[PDB]
Amino acid sequence: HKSKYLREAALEANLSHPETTPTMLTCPIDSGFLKDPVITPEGFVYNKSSILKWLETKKEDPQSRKPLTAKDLQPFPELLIIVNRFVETQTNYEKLKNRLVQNARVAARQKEYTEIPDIFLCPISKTLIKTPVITAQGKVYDQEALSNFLIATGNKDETGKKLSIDDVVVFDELYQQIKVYNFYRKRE
Amino acid sequence: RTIETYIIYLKEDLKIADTCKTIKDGLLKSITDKTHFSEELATYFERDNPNAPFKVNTTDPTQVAVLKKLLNALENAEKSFRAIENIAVMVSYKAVHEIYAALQLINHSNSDIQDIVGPHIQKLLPQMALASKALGNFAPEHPEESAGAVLAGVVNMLPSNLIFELPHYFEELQKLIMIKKANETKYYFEQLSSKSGLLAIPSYLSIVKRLIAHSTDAYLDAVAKLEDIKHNILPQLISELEMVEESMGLKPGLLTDPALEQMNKYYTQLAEQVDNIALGVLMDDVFIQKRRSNQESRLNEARLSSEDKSVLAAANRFFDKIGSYNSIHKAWSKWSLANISQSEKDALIKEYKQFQPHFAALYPDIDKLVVDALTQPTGSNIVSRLYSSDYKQLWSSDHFKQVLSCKDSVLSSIQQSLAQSEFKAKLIEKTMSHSEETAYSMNNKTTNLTTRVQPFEPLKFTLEDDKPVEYYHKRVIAASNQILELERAQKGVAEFFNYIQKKYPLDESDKEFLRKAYKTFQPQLLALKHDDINTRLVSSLTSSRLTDLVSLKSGINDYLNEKISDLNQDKTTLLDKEEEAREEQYAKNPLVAKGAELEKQTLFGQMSKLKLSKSVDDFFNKKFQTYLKDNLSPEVWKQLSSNGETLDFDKIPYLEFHKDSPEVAMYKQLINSMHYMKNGLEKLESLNDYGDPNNIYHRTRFVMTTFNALVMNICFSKYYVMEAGNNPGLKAIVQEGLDLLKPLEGMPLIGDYLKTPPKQNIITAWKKQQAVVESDQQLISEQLGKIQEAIDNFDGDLEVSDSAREKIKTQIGEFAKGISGLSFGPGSVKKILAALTKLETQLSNLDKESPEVTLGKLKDIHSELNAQFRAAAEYTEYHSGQKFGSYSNNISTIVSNFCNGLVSNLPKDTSYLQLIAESLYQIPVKLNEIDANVKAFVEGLNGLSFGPGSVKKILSTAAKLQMQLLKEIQAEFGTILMAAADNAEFHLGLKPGTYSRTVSERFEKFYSIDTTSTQKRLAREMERLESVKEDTSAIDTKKSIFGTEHEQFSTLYQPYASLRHLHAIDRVFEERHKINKPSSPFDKLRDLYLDGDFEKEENKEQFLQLYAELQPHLIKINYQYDLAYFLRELQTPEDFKAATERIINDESKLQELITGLDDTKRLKVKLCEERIGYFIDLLKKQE
Amino acid sequence: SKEKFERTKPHVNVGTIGHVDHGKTTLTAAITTVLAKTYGGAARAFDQIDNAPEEKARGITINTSHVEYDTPTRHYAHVDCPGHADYVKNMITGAAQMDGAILVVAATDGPMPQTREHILLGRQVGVPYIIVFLNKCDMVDDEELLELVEMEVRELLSQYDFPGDDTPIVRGSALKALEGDAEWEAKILELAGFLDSYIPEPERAIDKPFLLPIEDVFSISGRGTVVTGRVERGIIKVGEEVEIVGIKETQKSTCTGVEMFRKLLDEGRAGENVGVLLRGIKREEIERGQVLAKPGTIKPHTKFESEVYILSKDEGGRHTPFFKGYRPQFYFRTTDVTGTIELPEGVEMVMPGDNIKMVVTLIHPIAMDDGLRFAIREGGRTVGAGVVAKVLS
RNA sequence: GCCCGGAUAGCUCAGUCGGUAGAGCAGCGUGUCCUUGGUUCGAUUCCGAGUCCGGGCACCA
Ligand SMILES: Nc1nc2c(ncn2[C@@H]2O[C@H](COP(=O)(O)OP(=O)(O)OP(=O)(O)O)[C@@H](O)[C@H]2O)c(=O)[nH]1
Ligand SMILES: [Mg+2]
Repeated sequence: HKSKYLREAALEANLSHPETTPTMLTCPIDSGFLKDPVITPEGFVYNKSSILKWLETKKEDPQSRKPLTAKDLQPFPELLIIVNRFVETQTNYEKLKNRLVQNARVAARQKEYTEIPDIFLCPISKTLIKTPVITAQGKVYDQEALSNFLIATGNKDETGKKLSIDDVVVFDELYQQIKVYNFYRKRE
Repeated sequence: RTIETYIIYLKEDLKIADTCKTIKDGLLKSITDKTHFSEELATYFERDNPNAPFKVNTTDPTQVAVLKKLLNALENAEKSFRAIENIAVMVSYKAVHEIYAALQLINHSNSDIQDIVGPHIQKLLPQMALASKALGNFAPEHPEESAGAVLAGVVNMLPSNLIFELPHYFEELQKLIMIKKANETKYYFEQLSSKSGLLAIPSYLSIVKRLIAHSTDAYLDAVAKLEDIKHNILPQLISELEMVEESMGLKPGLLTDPALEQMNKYYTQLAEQVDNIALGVLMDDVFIQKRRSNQESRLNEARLSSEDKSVLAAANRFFDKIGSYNSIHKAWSKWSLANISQSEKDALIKEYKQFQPHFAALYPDIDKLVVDALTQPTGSNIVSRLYSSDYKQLWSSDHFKQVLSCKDSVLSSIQQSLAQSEFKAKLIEKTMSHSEETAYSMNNKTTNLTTRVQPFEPLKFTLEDDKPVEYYHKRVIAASNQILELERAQKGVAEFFNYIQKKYPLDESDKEFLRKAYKTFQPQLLALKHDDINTRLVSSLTSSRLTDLVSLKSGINDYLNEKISDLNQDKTTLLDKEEEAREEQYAKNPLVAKGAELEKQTLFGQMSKLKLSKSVDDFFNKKFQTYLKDNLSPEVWKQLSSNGETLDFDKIPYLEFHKDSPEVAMYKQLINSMHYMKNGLEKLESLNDYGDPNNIYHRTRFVMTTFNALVMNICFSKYYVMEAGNNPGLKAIVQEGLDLLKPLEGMPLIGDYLKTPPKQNIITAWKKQQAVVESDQQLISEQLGKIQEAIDNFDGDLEVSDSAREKIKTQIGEFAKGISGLSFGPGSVKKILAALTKLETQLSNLDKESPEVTLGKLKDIHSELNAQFRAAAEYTEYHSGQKFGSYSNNISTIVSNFCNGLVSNLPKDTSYLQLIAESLYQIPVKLNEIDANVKAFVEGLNGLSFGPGSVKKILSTAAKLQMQLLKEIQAEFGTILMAAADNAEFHLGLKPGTYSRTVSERFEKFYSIDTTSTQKRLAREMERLESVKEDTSAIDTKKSIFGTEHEQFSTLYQPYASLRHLHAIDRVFEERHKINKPSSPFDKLRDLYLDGDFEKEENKEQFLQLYAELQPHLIKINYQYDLAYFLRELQTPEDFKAATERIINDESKLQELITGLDDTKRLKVKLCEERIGYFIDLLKKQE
Repeated sequence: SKEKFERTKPHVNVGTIGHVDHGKTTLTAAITTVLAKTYGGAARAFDQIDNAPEEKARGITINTSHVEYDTPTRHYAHVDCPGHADYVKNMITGAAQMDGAILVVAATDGPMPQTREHILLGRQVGVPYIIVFLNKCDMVDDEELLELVEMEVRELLSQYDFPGDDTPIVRGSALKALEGDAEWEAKILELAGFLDSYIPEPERAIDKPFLLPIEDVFSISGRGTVVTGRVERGIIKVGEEVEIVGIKETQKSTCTGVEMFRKLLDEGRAGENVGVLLRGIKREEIERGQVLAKPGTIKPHTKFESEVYILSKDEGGRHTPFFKGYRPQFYFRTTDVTGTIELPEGVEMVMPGDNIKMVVTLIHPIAMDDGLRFAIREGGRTVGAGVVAKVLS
């Protein structure tokens, strides 16, 4: 079950947006990233620094509730090897996020634009973005302009990738940047 | 002649120039103290030369500007008054009203400036009022224009809690550390919660109650209460104290360092006690963070208010648009702002809505003019608006000219407000620096780390579509505070890496600086994925490689730069949205006049809104006169009330006071004082009520004279009220009236306002007054000046600071004042001048001898000079006809104080009652707190006489009590108290029994057969009636004023007086002494007037002697027959003739006085008969 | 000029006073046009009154304008005065030629600062009767407001010794009357009737030595110089000798012609607004304020003792006291002179609202007599009102 | 009558952010600046009025 746990954690992280950190990847006891995880005979993710406090009150499994001791609950770094890549992917994802916002901030203060800035233009709508939504790979569309497009061509897009509404969530920072741009243009 | 009298009155009695100089010097020394005020405020008052006026720029704070204006007004007033003394009416008027203009500036200032200025400026308010009243005598006579109190002798009554209260409170709570902890808490609550008058921090009661409750007391609840005290209450109190000292302008830590030490001791002892019963540092980590966060919030508000330019731009646009109308355009508009086009009105309204507060504060009437002109519909007629006469006067004027004349003042006010905000920001910056220094010093001069601090999360941006102004303001301030945090973090990392580079180009020695630098930016280093680096640094810095952390320096720097850039962008965006919301909110609200609302708040509007006149009238009509009817005997009440239940209100301002008994005259004076007090309060309230919506209120300097006159009348009447209140039977109601006027002590421009008598020879007094008019003394003044210059010229090894120079100069001035009133005998002046010369030689040679020889020589000089001055003072007392031992003691005290100063600055029945209470308390305690009970007993029974006879009885009873250490001693004490009570009651017009039963009840309450006591008191009353029957004061005074020849002398003196108004006419004048020899002072004065040869000094001395004889009686008829001012005006023989005629024309009033004495005896005998009737009735009923 | 001005009816000097822009000029035009509709008349237009380029540009009256009309039993010379606060002096000069005043008070405004100021100043220069005209009554339909204005004006008149409870008040509209609305022409006719009845014909002094205060001087081309004004007393005939007395040294001249509203007069009588031709005098040798007098009957004076009431701040007077050496401006009938003030013994400062017996010495000698009222103005406001108690020198 | 501008030592003048009048000549200046008020903490200075002086308009019994 040790391999199945990481297998399904990997699929859950992959299907979900990388900015949505899974609640199981982080240790439920301390709500922190995997840095010192432990294992159970069936196989669950915890933290040693948290398991030592948990076992004092209840000498059993936090989730399966089976009677378990501290001797068996040994550090399990096999769950770390995935986490790092995930987080670096997250970091790499974030490595775009800030930039995708930073230039936007500058774009929010430019005056007398010849055309709507590209970061403010939806590629699948060719119009100003009303509410921005960000793909798992790092592209931004409009919420309605993506929903109607997906239902028109059957949850497919661009190169026929399996992308749906539930897997792509609103981009809040870009949304506030759009609000700033609209407020500044409305000043005229 | 009158101008000379005014000049002398200014120079000698009021001493206005000296008062102005003293006030200016004290104010300037206090505000440049550098130990009570900060250096930022002090540097504004540095002058190249002390003869130049302070310059008020547009770049100095509002409070610095008002202080400069006040100091300049004081200097110019002193200059004008000194110029008057160097030689008039116009110059004095101008100086007085310049002082009044400064007073009006104080009136329109805030609480901080008012409390800074009040103690110094309160010293010349009575002087200003008396100067104004003297000036008013140069105007045409206006009877009934004032009709106020007659100011008889007011010239005679010419006159750190914040930093100590909190330390005292926390010391008291340190003292509060089964049943023992059940009354101490209540005692502390009563002692402290009752304290007020300094709660400028508008929460203090909540803090004191919370600390009392929490100090009254598993361990989790106690720890939670301790942390709540350390984090929520105490930091809030410290922050409020810091705001107090920032608005005040004091030095950083003036009144927050002692308080901080006190509460640190308090919290440490609390923590120790809690630990003993079953962390506590008061500056652990988060107290510091909360203090710094409040400081940064205040700093950012100050910086935002300083960097705002919208109000100044709006004012500039408004005045530019108003100034764009030339003569033709203004003529077309008919010089009214209401006749301009509607679009122009809209633009002007948009501009004026942004700077209305400044304009209305400076010009409350032009503000109303502008608002009405811009906003009133043109269809409406002026007549339907019901304008007042002066509002119509302001309305008919050139509106453009009136509005444009306010431009410089309004712009200066706006720029000065911006400068005030910037100055407050600098003050807060120094406050944070000093707070950091104190926090560093208080712990160990060492800092500690912890690997558990929450990371630094930059605030998320959210742009609400439409929210009130305060919402965006809060977001802006949060962004600015976060900017400041990041700025400190970047400064810390810069210093950290600079020290790393300069200390080792991780097992080090000076890890404290690295710890203090890293604690500034630990959250930012933790924000990145650097938890391992942080946890490796903390342990290695608190217990112990540094060559690798230098790598992640550029990353941290660029992260800080990016985040501060983002926060700056976001602050600008939210500021723009704030501007939009402010514009929208301005558009929604209509334009409404604000002048009256600001005028209602200045200083006198606040006092007027209290409506103290209504309460005073309520007490005067409902509680005062009913008590007078209840307690006064009907015989004396018939004099005050013709109807029997209400005072004779048709004649309340009594003016005779010489046809009545002393008790009746005192009651009439008390009624007059209450009436004047009520009238003055009501006039002050009417003149400062701004509740007419159809009227304009012009801000001027010429209303302060009326306000000061009213305040002076009120305070003089209150003075007489407390003077009449020191009677045993009248303490209660007088204290009630005092409690009514309680909210008048504390106001800066009123304050106490007042103080809250030798007998020398008549010729000596006249000569002294003549010398005062015409102004060894020059010799001693030159000697003291030589001493002062010798001290100042001391440039030896013993360096003398300028502060010591000022101290010795002030001591020299005090010594000159003390010795200016002495007469020295033959050769005494030689001895004193030789001693002073030896003293100045020693002072010039202070460094030429050892300190022991110097101190011995100066002590010998002090002894010799003090002995010589005692001899001179005794000689002066003998030659001036005074009483021995009075002036000499004061002269010796002055000399001793002066010598102590120079050596320092060069490197009663109340006691009988107290002992009675002490003995009565010690009687049972020695045969079985005390001080407080004795003090309360003494205070409640203050004002008893005890006579000369009962003193021996009290002493004998105390001796018997001491010998015996049952109720006989108690009975004797009670009957002595009762006899004193009867004496006090008969002195007043009180009904028998009242105060006596009151004091008996008090005595028996403090304590924890009657037939003999009642009989003894009855005998006391019978002998009192006999003694009253034996009185002949009226006959004695009649004989003293004129003997048994007044009628005969009048009959044979009228023809001589008629003949006075030819060669042989003087012949009978020679023979008149052979038939009309005087035998009484009044007849002697008549003969002296008949002589008419006042050129000679012999009959001048004779008149002085006669007036000395007649003064004790003339003073009762009129107050002007004193021995100081009446003699001062006797300079020329014509003045002597005028005074003789004036005294002569009062014979009817002496007759009225003697008849009043007879009526006094007539009333007294009736009082005794009523009293003895009451006691015989009580004695017969009790059986 | 051309006509001869036959004397048939009693002649009354009236004028319009009141606050700025309250309708005095419109009232004068309306009176002229209504009396021309109902009687002979002249029917002057508005632009013929305020005709000066300065007045046309500013829109206000600047100098007094003189018109005439005729009721059935009287002949009126009417002085329209400026109402602006800056031209009060001009008003004063006009107010010196009034045997009666129409105090024009706008119903839409009520009495204003210049209403009170004009009442006081007309009292000081000798206006003995006032008839209030509630103007702009077409713009106010309320009746309570009209009564409020009436009582306020009545109390204002009584404040300055005018019989406020007896003063007639006419509720009209000069703009509508000038337009031609008969209902308001009836009100104008009522005002004319009040002028005829309420104001008595004054008892003129046709026997006293000749006296004429000068209000204006003209340079008639080809003829000479002309001095206009109301003859205070006496009769001035062509060919008689006169002297100019006042600011400068007294001059001598002859009268070579008298006119009255551009009509030749054989002789000017007391109380009549006439114009006199003077032989051989330049226009720069005569100013407003001087006096035409019979030779050797008037001696100008510089120092006089007077009883002066100083106005309070609420009456448009000073708000601060003045001291010795105060130099205000003193306004007598057509004269204004700077003077210095000496206070009585023991007095150093005079408060507003005070009554003083002061000695005033003028910088130029002027023709004045005992019991002559005067005003005291300084800094654009009226600061006091006094009467010459006696003439020192 | 309505504007505009000047008045500072015996003479010619500089003094403008409102902080106690100075450069020359004349023989080391109580010259508060033409005078009077106002505003202002404070006036040669800003506002008003008045006295002289000038140069622009006005009207014409
Ligand atoms: N509605 C109305 N308007 C009037 C009336 N009388 C005068 N006016 C208007 O008020 C304005 C005032 O103009 P004038 O009559 O010349 O005022 P004035 O009394 O001469 O005042 P000054 O010119 O300053 O001397 C004029 O433009 C008229 O149009 C009136 O009775 N009713
Ligand atoms: Mg007009």
